Amino acid sequence: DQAGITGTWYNQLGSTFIVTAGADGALTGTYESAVGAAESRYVLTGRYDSAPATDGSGTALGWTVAWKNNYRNAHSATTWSGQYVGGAEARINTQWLLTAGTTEANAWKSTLVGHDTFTKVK
Amino acid sequence: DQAGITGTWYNQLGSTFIVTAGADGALTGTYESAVGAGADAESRYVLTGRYDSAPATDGSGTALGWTVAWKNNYRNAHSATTWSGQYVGGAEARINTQWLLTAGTTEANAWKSTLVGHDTFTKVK
Amino acid sequence: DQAGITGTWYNQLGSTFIVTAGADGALTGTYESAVGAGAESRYVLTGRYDSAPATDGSGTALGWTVAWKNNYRNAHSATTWSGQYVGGAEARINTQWLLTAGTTEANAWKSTLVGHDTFTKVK
Amino acid sequence: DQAGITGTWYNQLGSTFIVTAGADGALTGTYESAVGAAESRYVLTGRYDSAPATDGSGTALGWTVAWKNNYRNAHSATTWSGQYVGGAEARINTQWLLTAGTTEANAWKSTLVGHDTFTKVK
Repeated sequence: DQAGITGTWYNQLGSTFIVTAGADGALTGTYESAVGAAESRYVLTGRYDSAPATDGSGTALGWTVAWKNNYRNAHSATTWSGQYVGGAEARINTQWLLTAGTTEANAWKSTLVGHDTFTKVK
Repeated sequence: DQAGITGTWYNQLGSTFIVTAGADGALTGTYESAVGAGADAESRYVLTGRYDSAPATDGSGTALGWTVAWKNNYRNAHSATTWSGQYVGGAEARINTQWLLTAGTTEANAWKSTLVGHDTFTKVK
Repeated sequence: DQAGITGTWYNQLGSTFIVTAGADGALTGTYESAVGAGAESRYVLTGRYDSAPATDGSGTALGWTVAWKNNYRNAHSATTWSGQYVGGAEARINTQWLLTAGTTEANAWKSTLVGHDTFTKVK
Repeated sequence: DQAGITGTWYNQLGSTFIVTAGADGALTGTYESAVGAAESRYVLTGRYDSAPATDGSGTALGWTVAWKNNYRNAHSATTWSGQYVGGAEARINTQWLLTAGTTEANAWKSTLVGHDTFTKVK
């Protein structure tokens, strides 16, 4: 939910994700990757279920980073798709797709798939 | 490209994606799914995303992604899809994507939370 | 679906998949990729399929693996295709695939490509 | 490695994977899922890189389970794609695709994606 999601998250790679959850279901913030790629911060936008189920289910959400800022351009974008799980050890459990710009001939090897787990602690 | 991406796109399922590409790399718009929204404004959902606003010029595609949370003022599927892919320009422009759709689940069902697919968007139905 | 699956398939890249489906649910054969991986370009495949699918019009679930090592080449990687066989006049195998390359722990985050191949019985 | 892979492996769900790696790069064995499931055991076949890199890289591998045996049929197949990393705390790190049989109308929601981590310790 909104209060649970807003703030700073860290994944298993040491990347930092800072996000504000809007009451309208918006996600806005900045992503700092510990791997690949002000110089190493990138805009992110996304959406989340602002009215989740109240049976203990997680909160569905996703966001995108385009790996271009004012300094740098990796001609790629990542989307994270997952769910926020609240409680003392709150997590965002994600699967991600990273697509690099390619010619048609190389499109078959355009997309990386992975999983990040974000916690509020390092 | 910004000029190439802005507009109305249709996928192989018959879903409609309307997007504005900002000079800053923002994607904003609405998504109407032909499937899974109780139909086989009702079926319209906010989307937001990002794209490479300075793509390569060698005929490489333009990397982008966007998200839809499947909640509007009518319905809630307690789920979110993210599309990751590339825009390819030309007479027959395409956005080729792979998508992940995560449903809210208990920790028990988390292993079966996430669908994976692929959508191809064109400017004609 | 055993009769349907057994034979030679081609995907949108021009790759060739020859497979025998066993009555036990085994898939065995050889894969030739038109892309990457440089008989020099044939690789062993093994997999499984549902040998008693639903009769209700649903496809037949199946998957197979190729390790990209033969007697001539080694790309230090393996692809798995997960999908369903759809029968009839224009029979198809609709797949999604994961390709993992061997990596150091440092580079594991970029170890895995994901894609989709459609196989038809004609080029 | 052949000796490194061969044996019994356990994932974070508590599923059990027993596998023999052949000298020819073959993987053969049985899989028991703790979730969704002799009754609860299923044939698996796969391949692995039998001459991996000598640079500290993991060993690429994959395998399939069709969720039919003598007792049960979930009309689906899972493929695991990943790598074996040897040493004191040996792991098989995978991502997986589970396709269910569907009608053409429901093909869009045919395939689940996940990640399992296998260790030799229960």
